[PDB]
Amino acid sequence: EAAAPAGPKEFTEVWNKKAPSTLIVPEFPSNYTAVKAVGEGQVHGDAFPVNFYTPHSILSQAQKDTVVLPGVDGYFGVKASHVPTIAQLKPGVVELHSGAESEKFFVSGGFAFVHPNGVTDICVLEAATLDQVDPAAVKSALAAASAAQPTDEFEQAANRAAIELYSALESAVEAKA
Amino acid sequence: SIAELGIYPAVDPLDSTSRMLNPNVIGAEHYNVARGVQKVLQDYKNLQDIIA
Amino acid sequence: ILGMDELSEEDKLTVARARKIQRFLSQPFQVAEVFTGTPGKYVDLADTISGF
Amino acid sequence: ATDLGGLQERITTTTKGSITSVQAVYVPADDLTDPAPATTFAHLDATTVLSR
Amino acid sequence: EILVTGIKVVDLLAPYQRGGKIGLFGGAGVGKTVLIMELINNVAKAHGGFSVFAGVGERTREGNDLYREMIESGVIKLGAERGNSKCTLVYGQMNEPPGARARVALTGLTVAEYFRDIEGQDVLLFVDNIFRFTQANSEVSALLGRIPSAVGYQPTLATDLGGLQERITTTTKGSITSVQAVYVPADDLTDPAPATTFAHLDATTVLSRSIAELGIYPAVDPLDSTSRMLNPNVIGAEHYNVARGVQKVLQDYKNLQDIIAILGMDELSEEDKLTVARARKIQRFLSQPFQVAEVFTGTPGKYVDLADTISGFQGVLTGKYDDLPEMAFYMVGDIKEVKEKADKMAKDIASRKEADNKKVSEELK
Amino acid sequence: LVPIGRGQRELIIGDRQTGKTAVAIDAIIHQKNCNEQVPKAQRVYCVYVAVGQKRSTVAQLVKLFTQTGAMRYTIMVSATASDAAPLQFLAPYSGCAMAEYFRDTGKHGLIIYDDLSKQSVAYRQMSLLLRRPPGREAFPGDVFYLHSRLLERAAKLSKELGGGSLTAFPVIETQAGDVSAYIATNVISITDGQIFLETELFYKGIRPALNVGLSVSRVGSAAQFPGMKQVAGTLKLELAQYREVAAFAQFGSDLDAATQYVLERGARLTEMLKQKQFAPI
Amino acid sequence: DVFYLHSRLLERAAKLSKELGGGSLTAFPVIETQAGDVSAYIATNVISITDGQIFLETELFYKGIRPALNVGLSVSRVGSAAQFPGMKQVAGTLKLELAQYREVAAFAQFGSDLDAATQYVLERGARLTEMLKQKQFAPIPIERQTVAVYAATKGFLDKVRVQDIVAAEEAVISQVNPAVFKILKANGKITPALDAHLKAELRKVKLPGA
Amino acid sequence: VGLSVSRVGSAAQFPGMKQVAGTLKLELAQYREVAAFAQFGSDLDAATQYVLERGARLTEMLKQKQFAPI
Amino acid sequence: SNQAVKQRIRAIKNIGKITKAMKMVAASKMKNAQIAVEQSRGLVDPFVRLFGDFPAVNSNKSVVVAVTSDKGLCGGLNSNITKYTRATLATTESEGKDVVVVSIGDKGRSQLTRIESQRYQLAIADTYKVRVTFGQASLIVEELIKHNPQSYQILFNKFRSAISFKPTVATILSPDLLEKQLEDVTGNSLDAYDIEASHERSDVLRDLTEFHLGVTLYNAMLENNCSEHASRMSAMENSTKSAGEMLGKLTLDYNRKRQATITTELIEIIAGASALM
Ligand SMILES: Nc1ncnc2c1ncn2[C@@H]1O[C@H](COP(=O)(O)OP(=O)(O)OP(=O)(O)O)[C@@H](O)[C@H]1O
Ligand SMILES: Nc1ncnc2c1ncn2[C@@H]1O[C@H](COP(=O)(O)OP(=O)(O)O)[C@@H](O)[C@H]1O
Ligand SMILES: [Mg+2]
Ligand SMILES: [Mg+2]
Repeated sequence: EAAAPAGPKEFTEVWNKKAPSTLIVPEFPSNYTAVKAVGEGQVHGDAFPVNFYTPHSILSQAQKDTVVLPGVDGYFGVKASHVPTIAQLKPGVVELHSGAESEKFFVSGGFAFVHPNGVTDICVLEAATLDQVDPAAVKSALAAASAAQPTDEFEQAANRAAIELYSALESAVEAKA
Repeated sequence: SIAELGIYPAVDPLDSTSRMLNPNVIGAEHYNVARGVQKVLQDYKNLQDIIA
Repeated sequence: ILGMDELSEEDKLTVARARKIQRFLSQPFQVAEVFTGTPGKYVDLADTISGF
Repeated sequence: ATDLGGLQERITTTTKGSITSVQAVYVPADDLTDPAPATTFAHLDATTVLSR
Repeated sequence: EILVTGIKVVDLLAPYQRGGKIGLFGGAGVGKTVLIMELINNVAKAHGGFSVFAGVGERTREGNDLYREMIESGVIKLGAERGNSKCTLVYGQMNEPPGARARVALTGLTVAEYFRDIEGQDVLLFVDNIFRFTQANSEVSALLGRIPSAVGYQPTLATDLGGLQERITTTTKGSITSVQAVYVPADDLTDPAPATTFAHLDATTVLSRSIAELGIYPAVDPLDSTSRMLNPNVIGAEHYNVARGVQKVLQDYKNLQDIIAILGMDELSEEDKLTVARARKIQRFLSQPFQVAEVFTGTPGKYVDLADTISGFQGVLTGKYDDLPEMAFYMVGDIKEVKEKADKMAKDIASRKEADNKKVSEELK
Repeated sequence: LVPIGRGQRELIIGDRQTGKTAVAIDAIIHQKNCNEQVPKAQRVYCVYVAVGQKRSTVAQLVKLFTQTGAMRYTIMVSATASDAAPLQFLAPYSGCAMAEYFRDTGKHGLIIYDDLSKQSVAYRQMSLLLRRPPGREAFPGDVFYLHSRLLERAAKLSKELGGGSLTAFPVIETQAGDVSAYIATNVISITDGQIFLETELFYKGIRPALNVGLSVSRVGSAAQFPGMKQVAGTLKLELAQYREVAAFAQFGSDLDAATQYVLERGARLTEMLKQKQFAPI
Repeated sequence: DVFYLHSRLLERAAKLSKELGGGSLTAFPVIETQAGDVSAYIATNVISITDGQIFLETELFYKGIRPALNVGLSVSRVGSAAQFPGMKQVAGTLKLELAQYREVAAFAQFGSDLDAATQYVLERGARLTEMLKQKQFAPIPIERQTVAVYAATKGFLDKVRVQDIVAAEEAVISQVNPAVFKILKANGKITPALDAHLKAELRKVKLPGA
Repeated sequence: VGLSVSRVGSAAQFPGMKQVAGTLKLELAQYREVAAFAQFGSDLDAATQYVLERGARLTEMLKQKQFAPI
Repeated sequence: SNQAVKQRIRAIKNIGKITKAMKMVAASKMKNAQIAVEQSRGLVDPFVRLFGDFPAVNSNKSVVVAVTSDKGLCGGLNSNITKYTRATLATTESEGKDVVVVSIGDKGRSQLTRIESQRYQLAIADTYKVRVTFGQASLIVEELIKHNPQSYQILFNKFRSAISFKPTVATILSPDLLEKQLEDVTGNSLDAYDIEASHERSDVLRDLTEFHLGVTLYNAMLENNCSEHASRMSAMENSTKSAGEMLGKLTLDYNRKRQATITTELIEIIAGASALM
């Protein structure tokens, strides 16, 4: 079960005994990250590290005390020493509270991990916040998403993803403060 | 240099001149073609220090 | 090619000292005061060594 | 060298006074090893370059 | 018939004829006197015939050095056993007026011509700076009231040089192996005094200044030195093929010099940068420590046999030695000494010993 | 590439030790090999004029021509370097007059003036000592006429005068590829073609080291063997493509598959024209 | 006859035989080149007359290296058997380490990589260069030269910062016991009894900066 | 325009031309500096492309036809 | 001879303008591609703390990826990771596995088939022409999972600074084919996480490994693109420097030939006049 201890510690061994000596051992992405998942600490009470990520942006590196994430089984909330959870997110709004103030981003869907040291990693693709969405072209798109039922299952799945994204973007644009 | 490209007659287009290259003499629609040809070939000669 | 804030702060001080050296090498001339108004200034050597 | 030397060797400091000559130097073909500047520069003790 | 000199670049790329006219071209400190002394030390000691050194327009210090060095070697004996000497020196050095330097090569030629014609044997004629004959006639001919020729030389340059050089030949009655150093003015080979000398010589050895500035000594340009012995019907098939392969690698590297200069080494093809590496190997391997240079270098001199040169350069050409560094080839004898120097310089990067091995701290009395 | 007719003047111009005398010697040895297979009205009698060479080189060539068998057709007029400057000046005219016997009797001649530069040097000496005023590179004024009145004697005669021919191969040595020198430009101007050899192609292994761009033959393909003409326009055209898509062949990374076929095809053709010496095909 | 102008002149600089006196004349002809062109006519004339050559570089002269000796070109095949035997054994190490410093800085100017052994000989050769600087009109005796070359090639001047070596080789000569230079001048040679002693007196040297 | 000099034209031209020609010859001094640089027009800074377009405007502005002086 | 030097001078003087221009162009591209790279650097971290970093795995099928440049004026960057991908293919291949080699950039297909021709199966290129996006990196990822391997190795040059580009190897494992097997530590290291997926853990790990491969491919070919721009800016500044030095030596030699020409024709005119007068 644990019979192959791979890793950057041990790749150095098999590489140094088999690669030419003019090349030093190549780097690895674990050498560039400081924060691991099973290690000790990084909770300290109420506010835990939240890392909000898209491929094209970093939206939050700050410490938050609660996060409201839109999982595929409903909007759940992440408090400080929350249970470790790999949560697939559906289209919904992500609320990063710190107190009275909070940042509400509507995201497109993509996972959010909570780690055994309390590190929470929201990893979405497109996080289009609520004050930059228009409320007019959403109905113009879900009208065609409601109407079009093709013969193929592929565009069927695309239309189902379309309606589950646009319908959730409906519910979070009229009921905003 | 025109000749080892194989082009015959190896007349340099950007060195051959005539006093018959007035717009008054051969008309404007011939002179504009000749001036455009020389302009295009000179700009290609400028671009040859990149595209070679 | 990169920018003014690209380099360090000691490079900022090298830029500042050299820009006030480049202006301090300038001098109003006594012969040119007839067409520039401002009087010219004969600077001694003991003053420019100390000033720089 | 002998004509330039016979000119430039009369510009010295004697015991009675001195002549200090400021000479405008033209460099032919922008070539500092041409014999007129290369013979003239053997006599110069300072250069004052006025740049645009 | 070939004359094996022990010099790798000479024996490979421009082999000397035993009985032919040999020219060492180069100007002002490229090494055509150290080449002529290495040729004396290698050829003249293993010759059997007589030698004539005709010093035409050279340093008097060098002539005294050769005279004392030939007394130490027994080539010149003094006094009662003088007749067992093997060399005649004829010296017309550069302190002499231009009538003497213009005619001392003829005196040395006559001393060689007597041994060739009357004694009937094979001799060596080493003429240091045959250019000084041309120059001394050029100094005289300004005052003989003549119109000058090109660059400033006499009108009778080619015929004076020809009538001197056409006497230095092998005949049916004897042999003269002629090694003449030729100075080039301002490092210009198109000067008429070297360009006229080029036609009278069988083996040409052009020493260039930039190759000397690269540290490669003897600074023989391999792409400008030629021989009439470089012929597959004279030296063999594999020797001629190895020589042409070395010259092909060096020419292909010379054609890559501009883009290596302005774009960098990192933008050639793979076969191009294999050619560049093999050429940088065979440029260093053509250099050699001389036994007459061991007093001002510190390296022992390395006589290389001709078969050793052919075998080593065939090894570098086929690709047996793509693994060694470049400086393994610099100033070595042959293909064994490149491997010896490779382990000598790769034990050197591992050469770190403990405790500094003092045994000096308070040595007792 | 540079086809040569009976009666034209083809310059062999190059640097030193590039293959000029080699092309000349191959041209003579091949006429020996051809004179056995043709009738007596088709034979070519060679004349080799050695101006300013050594006696050793000329003795070497005579030994070579006797071992091949070319001396039953070859005259050698040798004014070597020890000879007087008037002899080296008059030796091309002497050799051409000995070759004009074949032009004038309806036979065919092949005259090779090796080192015509050395004939110009001998003429310069002979004219500077006669106090004639020098000119460019201290040459006389009539150093063009010296060579034009010699090279114009190589002609293909009409059938009234016998139909004879004289083919001249003057040899001009340049200085580091400088064909802008005085005698080089004069003899380039006089002769019909030129066979320009390079010292950079010579060390690429390309032997004979012929610069296929600068080598011209102004008789054209009108004096070419048929069949060789059927392949020669193609060979010229692919070599012309291989020359021009080169100066990019250093970047062998990007395979383009249209230029790369042209490059390796021209490599096949360039390796084809290599040739060992003293064996004409 | 402009070659004969100088060869008639510079051949009179001789070392005579014992039968003529043993007297000597040492010449120093000076040639001014134009753009570093040592392939001029008069320059190549005298290069083929003189024994050695001291080539003074104009780009070394503006980088502060004075006397701006081009160590690669500067040759002297006549003084080798004519150097101080104490200097001959310590500056045989100096010119070879300056050779490697000339090989490293002529290729590794790009800032490609530090091989950390060629990087050692770059700031070793920078120390030998700064040790070879000299002020004007202040010649040094040959014994106070070959100790400063001993102090640098034997690594006693190592890890002194390169802008201290002008002040540091003045610290070496000032603090080493002046009886050291008297033994070295008289033997002409760093004897085995002296380099063991001179290594000691270099460890007791207050180098600047520590 | 870079190699042609007139050492009189300081206060020897038309004043309405002198109001404008200083700017015209200083705009062309930047265009001759950046012109042979950015022969390609692909990946360009928004300051260098502006003086390139201005220099290309002035260059076509200065050219005139023969036997019709203005 | 004295005219060809005047044309060589103008050629080198123009090369010293073209290379300075594209040095400035590569600098302008590098300063705005660094912005996208250090923003893309974030999302790779949760996967390398959730899935670890296991390069030396016992995959029986691998896909190596060498992320090279498209324009080939970079200066030893593309051959550096060619050396690294022939070093890592001589690190995992010791057990008889199948390896597929793909490359991103035209300098990869021209330098990978020279070292290895049979395992190379795909060439992605023209990536950096418009820009590099995540839909493009995910399309490349889907064409990588057209094969069914148990590991993926990405080779790229990571933009540490404008001077240093450390070649990073990045590894992704197939979900329960190798990822669930490499986590079994007397039990599992992944059982601490509570899966909140719509389906079971194998499906969420399949989706997670596809998303991880996409984000490391996007970050890999962003880091390599801007390190390509930095090595071009540094490689055209050692090029314009050498083209200024070559131009300086050419101008000095041209001036020597100019002076020698004027003296030569003057001496010939004087000789011709003294031969008469
Ligand atoms: N096709 C060839 N194949 C092999 N070797 C050749 C070929 N052509 C010439 N060579 C060799 O190259 C050298 C060329 O010398 P060549 O006979 O050309 O003298 P040259 O150039 O006419 O006159 P000079 O000797 O004055 O330079 C000779 O050694 C010859 O053997
Ligand atoms: N074979 C050689 N090996 C090493 N250095 C050499 C060699 N030949 C010359 N040198 C160096 O170049 C100088 C010139 O040598 P020399 O043969 O006297 O040249 P030349 O006679 O052409 O002036 C020597 O003093 C030495 O410093
Ligand atoms: Mg000498
Ligand atoms: Mg010949």
